[PDB]
Amino acid sequence: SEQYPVLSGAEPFYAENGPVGVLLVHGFTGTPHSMRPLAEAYAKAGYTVCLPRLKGHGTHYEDMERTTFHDWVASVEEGYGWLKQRCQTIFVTGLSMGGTLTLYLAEHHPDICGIVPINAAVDIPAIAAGMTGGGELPRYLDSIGSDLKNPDVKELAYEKTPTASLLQLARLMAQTKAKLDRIVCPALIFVSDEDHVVPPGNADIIFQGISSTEKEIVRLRNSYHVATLDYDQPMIIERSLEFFAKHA
Ligand SMILES: *[P@](=O)(CCCN=[N+]=[N-])OCCCCCCCCCCCCCC
Repeated sequence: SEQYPVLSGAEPFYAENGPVGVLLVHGFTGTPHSMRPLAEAYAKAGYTVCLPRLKGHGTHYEDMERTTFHDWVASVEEGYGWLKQRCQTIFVTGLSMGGTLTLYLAEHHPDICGIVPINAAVDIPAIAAGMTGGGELPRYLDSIGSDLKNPDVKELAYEKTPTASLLQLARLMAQTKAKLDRIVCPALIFVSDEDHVVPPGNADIIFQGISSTEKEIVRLRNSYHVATLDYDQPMIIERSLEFFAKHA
């Protein structure tokens, strides 16, 4: 029900190739742009890929305000279902809330062959901190600045963040965190040492909470939050390809 046009570079991306699929999920207020280089690299290597645009994302923040986390889940379920028609083995990877949605999916779908969450969020104390300051909360908050080490990169993201959406995110994370123990599939967890948006300790929470026997944390020493576009991008791609091949 978006009323604004999809921004250039924020379109969903599909590639139909082999019988192994990768679903790529972008983050909160973010767009497919943050995940596109990964998507193209995986498609080139012969994977069928689906990079959806989350409902209310990549248009305008007014559109986002109307959406709930169930809408964002539905956008990822559509992508999953699209892969399931073309693929017998499926991996899911995501940045930030895209990582949260990756964990969410694996909690609901045991058939998922492996997950690659990247700076995934299950606990962001800054949200409660902003809600408890005593002041009237604006309907729309000025968004946190783009967090990248590479100075020449610009994340495509909303300049304002609806308060309603932030509350929706907090609810999504709370449920996702609570059910981490349902995940048993292999997990490759990337975390930026210097993430100024999602506390790096989230990676430890996820690592300890999931029940997976095959799990690993890989630390990114040359990236901030938006690692998929940052200096460690080629290593993320290389390590993920290794992970997919090992489990495909
Ligand atoms: P990821 O999904 C990447 C999106 C880029 N960051 N943003 N936004 O991050 C998920 C969590 C969103 C950032 C959490 C910080 C929000 C803190 C604001 C709380 C309200 C304070 C205003 C008074």
